Amino acid sequence: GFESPRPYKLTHQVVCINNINFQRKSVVGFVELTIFPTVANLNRIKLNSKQCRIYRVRINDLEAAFIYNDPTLEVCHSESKQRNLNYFSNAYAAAVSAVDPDAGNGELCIKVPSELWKHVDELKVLKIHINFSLDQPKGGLHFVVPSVEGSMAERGAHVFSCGYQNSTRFWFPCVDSYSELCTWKLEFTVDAAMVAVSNGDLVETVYTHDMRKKTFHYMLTIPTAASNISLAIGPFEILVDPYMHEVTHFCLPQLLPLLKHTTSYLHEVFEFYEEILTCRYPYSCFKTVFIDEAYVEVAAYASMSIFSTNLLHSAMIIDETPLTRRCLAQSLAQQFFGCFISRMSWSDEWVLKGISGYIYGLWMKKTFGVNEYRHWIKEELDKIVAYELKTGGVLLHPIFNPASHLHFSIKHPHTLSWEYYSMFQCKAHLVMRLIENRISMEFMLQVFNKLLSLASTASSQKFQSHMWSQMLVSTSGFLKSISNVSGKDIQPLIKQWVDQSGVVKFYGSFAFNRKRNVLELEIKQDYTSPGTQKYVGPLKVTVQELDGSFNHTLQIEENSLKHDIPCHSKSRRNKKKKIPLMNGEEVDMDLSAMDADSPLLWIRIDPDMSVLRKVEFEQADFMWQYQLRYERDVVAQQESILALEKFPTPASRLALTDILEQEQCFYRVRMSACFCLAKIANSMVSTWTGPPAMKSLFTRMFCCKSCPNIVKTNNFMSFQSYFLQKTMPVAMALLRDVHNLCPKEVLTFILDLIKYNDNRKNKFSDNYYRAEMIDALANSVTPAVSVNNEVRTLDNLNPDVRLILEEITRFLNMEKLLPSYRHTITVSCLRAIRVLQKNGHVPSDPALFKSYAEYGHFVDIRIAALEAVVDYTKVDRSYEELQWLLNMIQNDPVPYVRHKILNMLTKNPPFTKNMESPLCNEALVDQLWKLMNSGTSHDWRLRCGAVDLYFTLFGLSRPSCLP
Amino acid sequence: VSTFPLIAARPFTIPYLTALLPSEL
Repeated sequence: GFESPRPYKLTHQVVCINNINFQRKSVVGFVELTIFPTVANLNRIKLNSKQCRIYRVRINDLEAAFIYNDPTLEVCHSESKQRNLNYFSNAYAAAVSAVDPDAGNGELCIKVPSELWKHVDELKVLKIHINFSLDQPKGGLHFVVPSVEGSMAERGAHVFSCGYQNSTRFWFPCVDSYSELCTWKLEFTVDAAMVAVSNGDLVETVYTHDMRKKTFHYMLTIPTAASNISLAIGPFEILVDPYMHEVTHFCLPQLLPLLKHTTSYLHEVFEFYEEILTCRYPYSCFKTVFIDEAYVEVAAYASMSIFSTNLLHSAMIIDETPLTRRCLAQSLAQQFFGCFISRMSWSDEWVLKGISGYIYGLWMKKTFGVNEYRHWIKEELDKIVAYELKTGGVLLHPIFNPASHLHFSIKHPHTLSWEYYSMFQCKAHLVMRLIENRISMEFMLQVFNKLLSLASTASSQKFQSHMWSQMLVSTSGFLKSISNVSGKDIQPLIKQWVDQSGVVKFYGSFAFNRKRNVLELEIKQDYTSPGTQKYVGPLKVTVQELDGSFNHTLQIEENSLKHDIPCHSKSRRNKKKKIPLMNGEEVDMDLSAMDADSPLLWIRIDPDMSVLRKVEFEQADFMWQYQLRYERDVVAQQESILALEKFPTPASRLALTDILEQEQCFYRVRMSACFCLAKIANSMVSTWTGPPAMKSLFTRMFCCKSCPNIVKTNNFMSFQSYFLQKTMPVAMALLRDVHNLCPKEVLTFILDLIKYNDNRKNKFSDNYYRAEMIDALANSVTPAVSVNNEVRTLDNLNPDVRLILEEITRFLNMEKLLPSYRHTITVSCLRAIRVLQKNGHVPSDPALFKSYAEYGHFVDIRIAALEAVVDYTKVDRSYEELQWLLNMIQNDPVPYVRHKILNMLTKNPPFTKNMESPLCNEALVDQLWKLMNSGTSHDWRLRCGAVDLYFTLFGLSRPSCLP
Repeated sequence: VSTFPLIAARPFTIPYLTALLPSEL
């Protein structure tokens, strides 16, 4: 049951936009809302509006009086001397709650005229006509106007609606909540050479009487919220999908072949999401818009998605196909379960984010294989356990503070830190995988189909929300639908992993009792760490003995420590028979390293990742080597690679080398075995016999049979030896000698890989392989032996580093004349120049990176150069570079770059709270408090980034370096 | 300037066009 927090119900909204002026960055328009009051004596009506100048408001064609105030413009007063962050977080939460449409509130308060009170008490319709104007919007809707001359279509100027969550208040007045569903009528009067893309279906396109402008009329009969309404106006090249004909793809001019190749996969994503769920795609059209200077890499609205143009690749670009493919896939998953089925509160957001991430993981499983699915699930689980042990924990479904261990309030999406938002979505889809583990996948897809079917029977009624609230899901409704389809309720699993905000830590060690033939496990939990919680459920453990692989369920109550499980025979060591594996197959194992008295080959605690856990198991090194070689699970091979770094014995070198030589191993395991072999090789110097690690293996796999030092000409058509070939010198360059100087045998090998590179014969580009070669050249740089702080000149230039510097100069200059993809070689060469500057080789001068961080460059070059400037101002304690970065945060045209500068200055801070630095003035405290209070008031993501930066630099209490 | 000269880093207008686009196809 859904009861509105608003005293009115909104039925229909007309959004008309005229006069989109690109020179002056200005729109004019009106908005006409059709509300039905649910309570008599409605009097004031409270709507949401930011940055719009409200000209006049007429209610039922009668002139009404409005008052506007935004408490989130300046959160605390300018003349308050408070400088602690808990004060700002409480004031910011109160300010966002005072404009919240999820309460009854709002920023624009319109007073109903007196003569309509007899029209409002007996509950009859009210039609509110506001007309407004955006004069020059800061972060409302982004105007990308290039400075080439010509007409606005000839120079490539466009507008798009940017922002996250409820940010539609930034460009027209609305009820900007996800729970106020209404039908829509959208008119946009644009230039005749431009096209206006929006939500709904385009019913017509009429000309103006001078035929210089045309009006696009859109209609949206599926009741969506105001927060799902978008807009993209530009000189877009239109491409109808040749497979599905209601899907149109819009790109920027001159990028039509890239659009043709890139969006050619999307019909398979549509077919997948419509056959695992049994509902068809709910909207009547689908539109993909590719734009410049995007807010996020992929945004999903109702019947529309806005991607950045940096996803567009051609047919000869690999290492970008899978990333763009999965961006399209998660946009479509959010089309199904973020835009059609919406949220009922700010709680129950974990339901929608979990269903979106879970069905996108099912797509990844079918498309890229179960092994890529397991690797992705393991990397997300490692991400969450790192974040939750780092700071507190992520609390899905809080109850309204519920989480007081962090520095922000979790009551609203616009007060969350961006890393918390990312980890929120990550934990939501892993908890949905856990619900699939308890209640099987076909029942899970039946739950999702029942939600979609209730929403689509709701979506066709005309009753103003008598039935339109069946399109809003809640937690209680989701659990009730689960209990309807399965008969089991998941309330212990919901109580543990949703309502409780923690992950578990397992420390395991075993001992084999030879007398009674048992395996005595010893599993203890660390439940006193700040991020942890105590697990009391069951726990699966998989033991591989000589007779095969056996699963055991252990009951781990609070007082439990020793778990005795039984062991089988050892009669497959009496005769040589094959040892049967986890799957149905069996292999020949070399049992010379195994103990004579124990049959068990390896043990895995929680193999299926059925809890949110971090396992620290103490096996013997031969058990880790057997688990690396003969396991049929990629997460166990990865964890054995990760645990073999502590055992540098030559049997582990043989194990990793046999993994590296082995095709029919998953390629991301071999790419990890490269770096593990490099670390082991660095640890057993003065024992290593022959050549450096992986060199003979590289010449055996990727070089000519007649010439060992000449590499084969590039043929990248295998896509697994391409990735292994481009990752093996990067790990080979980490080879550390006894003198701590990289062997001139590996550096010469990398330089010969660079010289003899011929790419005139493959059908794929070479930009990522050459960029990884520059990364391998940067990995070989050891710190220089400066004497008496000698000024770095050409007289003291290392003879090794002169070759590296010549190569990166040649590569960067050739990129200036012939570029590649993603400007990968510019990014790699800027990263390598920063590596050479971090050691004492090149003079520590930020002027090159400051010239590459200007506005007109590509955004990857910009963020690489700004990462170099952030690293410089951390190491050299530069005041003027920090003022340069803070000025660039305040006034840069691209807001993604501002968010990225705040993000990088949070990750690599110039000082922490423990450090005494010269940069801890009262002036810097006043600048960052002014940046939290004012200055970042227009983005909701810069303000949370400024809160994160103030927390990283000065902590939760009063800045110490202050009177 | 004689030894190791670097071409100076020049600002463009649309950097994604010179980054992402392939030149030999």
